[PDB]
Amino acid sequence: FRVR
Amino acid sequence: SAQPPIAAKKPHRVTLGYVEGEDRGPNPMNPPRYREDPYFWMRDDDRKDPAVIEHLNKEKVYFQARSADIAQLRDDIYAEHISHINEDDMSAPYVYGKYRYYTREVKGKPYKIYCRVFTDKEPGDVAAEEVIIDVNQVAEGKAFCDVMEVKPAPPEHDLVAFSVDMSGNEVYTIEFKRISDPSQTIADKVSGTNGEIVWGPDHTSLFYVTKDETLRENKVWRHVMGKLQSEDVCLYEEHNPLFSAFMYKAADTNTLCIGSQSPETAEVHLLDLRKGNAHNTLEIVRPREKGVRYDVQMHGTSHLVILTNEGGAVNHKLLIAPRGQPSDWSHVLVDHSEDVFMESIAVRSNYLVVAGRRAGLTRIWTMMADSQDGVFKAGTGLREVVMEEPIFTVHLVESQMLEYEEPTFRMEYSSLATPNTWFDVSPQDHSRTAVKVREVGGGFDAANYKVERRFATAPDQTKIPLSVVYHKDLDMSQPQPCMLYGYGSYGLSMDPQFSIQHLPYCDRGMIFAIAHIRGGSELGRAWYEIGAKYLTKRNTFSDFIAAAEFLVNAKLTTPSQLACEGRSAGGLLMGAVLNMRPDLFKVALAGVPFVDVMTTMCDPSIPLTTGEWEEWGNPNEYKYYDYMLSYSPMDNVRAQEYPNIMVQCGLHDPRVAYWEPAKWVSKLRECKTDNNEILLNIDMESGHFSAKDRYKFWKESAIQQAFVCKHLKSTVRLLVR
Ligand SMILES: [Cl-]
Ligand SMILES: [Cl-]
Ligand SMILES: [Cl-]
Ligand SMILES: [Cl-]
Ligand code: NA
Ligand code: NA
Repeated sequence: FRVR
Repeated sequence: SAQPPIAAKKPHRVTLGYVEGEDRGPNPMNPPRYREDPYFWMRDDDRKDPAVIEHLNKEKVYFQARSADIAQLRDDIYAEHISHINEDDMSAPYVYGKYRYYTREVKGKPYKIYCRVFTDKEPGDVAAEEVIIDVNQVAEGKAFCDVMEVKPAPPEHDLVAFSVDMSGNEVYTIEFKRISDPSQTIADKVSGTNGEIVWGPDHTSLFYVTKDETLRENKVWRHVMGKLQSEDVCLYEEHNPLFSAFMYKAADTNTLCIGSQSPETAEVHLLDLRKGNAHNTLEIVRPREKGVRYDVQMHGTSHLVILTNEGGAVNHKLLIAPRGQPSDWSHVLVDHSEDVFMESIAVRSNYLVVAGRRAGLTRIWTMMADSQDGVFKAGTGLREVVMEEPIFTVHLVESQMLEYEEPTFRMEYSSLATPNTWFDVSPQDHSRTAVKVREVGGGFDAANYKVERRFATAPDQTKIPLSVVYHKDLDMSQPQPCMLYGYGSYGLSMDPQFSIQHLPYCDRGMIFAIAHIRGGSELGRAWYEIGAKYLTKRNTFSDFIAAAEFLVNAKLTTPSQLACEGRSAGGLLMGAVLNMRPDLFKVALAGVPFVDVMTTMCDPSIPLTTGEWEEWGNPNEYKYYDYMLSYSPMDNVRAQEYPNIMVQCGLHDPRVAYWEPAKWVSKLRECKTDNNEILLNIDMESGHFSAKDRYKFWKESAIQQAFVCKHLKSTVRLLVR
């Protein structure tokens, strides 16, 4: 917020 | 006239399962399975291979040629975005130390200006204002410039650290400046960081986080000012690739929380900041237990307020542990509930505030500490901040809540057609004062739009909420053009919140709808953890299809008039629904889209892969292989008719590698049986989020709206028809  | 480029093929076998010398997880298929990937060569980790760059450039030429006929419509929509932002603007100021801090934007400048005034002066008063960091000066001569954090050093706030990424790969350098001496060059540079900055107890040292060669945050360090970075001391290393390292300062500034998190599991350690600049000894809160997540917010130094899913608390519970025995989890402050999902918590000196969801919508709850002893008590209970409207989004703005004893918290509120408002709120009586209201010009009026909640029915009969907005003058007696948005991963809920991005659609007589598909947490945490991940993930796609079918069956729109969009994990949604039900859509946008699911997820050398073995599953394993293959967009491209598609991506994107949409567009064009157009816009100058320069960002946005409005034949604004 490690997202796609 | 323009013809798309024909992509070359090179034989390449991809291995899924056991590979000697690689960590493919604890139980990889042996013997492994193999898959042919003739576009594998599109990947270059160095982003410099001449044949790869040439192919991307040919995609860019084709995109510019096919877009030439919508240049004017793009210019019109870009002017609309410009009229919907403020050339001169100021964020909602907040108090920190002797100052009120805020950012400004100034007419004609693409980046922010970080500013402050003394607390006895007006924010934005030119005679009182001090400029801390002008990002426009930082970005001089650079094509791309992301300044992520700007942190003044306590106690004086004279020395300032700031983190900058000039490529978009989210690896940042920490640099320094002294506000009281703007021409003193401070030699210290800290390279290879994740861009977060946390000062130590004084201006002599700070903490930062570095990344491994797969860009996983894995180490926390202390830098002492005036030393070389090679003399920095590593306080914490997380060797397990499922987990990333993190760090943040407790709100009273006395403790640093450092730990590790993976989608299933967390582990937190405390570092006391009261014992000088050489104290590096960590205190474990609770050793990691697979499947147990928790978050720690310190109440002073004595008590840990812990938000956790432990012992079946799917929607989370709140407990308070003593500093001296921080794994003693026996004292429950707020037990778990089937209706209230507690998502995050801010603890301050005499109150706490919880952000979460209830009945499909974001909510805030508050709790005062006991006025006799300052301690949180279970008999007090959470008090919900009651909100009047049936559809809205509210956020707790912890980044504007710096002072531990401040007697208000900062809440921001909006809805699909109601511009954001930032309030100071009392946790004692929920009284509030507006600090900033977003001004939206160009004729915008909230009362021009109707906002509704509707419900689709998925195959398993679950009701899927949609948030819908459209212009009040739109003729609803017949089907109309419509844009349907989804995301649906990681438990990130999509909310009915304000954005200028749908205004060019609603002002041209389109419906804009959000499908609140499983994979978000809109209806509580189970909407994600059970609704759509691992071997239920397919629910994201079939819920989105049920939402589209609902809009058609309700005569709100028709397939010839329907667009869909999504970005990143929402681009996985777009790729899957494009294979599954392309007959429902005239045109689609897939931004920075995660589409190469098997080849990316088998391979731990690609950023994010290992951590996402706990999101989708690990296709090196028998348990996940067939299921992930069943929806992987790259691997279900087939000989059928697809809609018009536009794909935006960034050469330096460290979250979705540029080669996934390049390979996917190539395969779509090779297999598809229609004569629709597929356009690939590859930005060679940014990462995952397009330009930080606001004018470039709005111009990039406008090309996407222009392409949808063209293919929907809804190009003319309602006001000027
Ligand atoms: Cl070239
Ligand atoms: Cl900026
Ligand atoms: Cl700090
Ligand atoms: Cl307490
Ligand atoms: Na403007
Ligand atoms: Na960088």
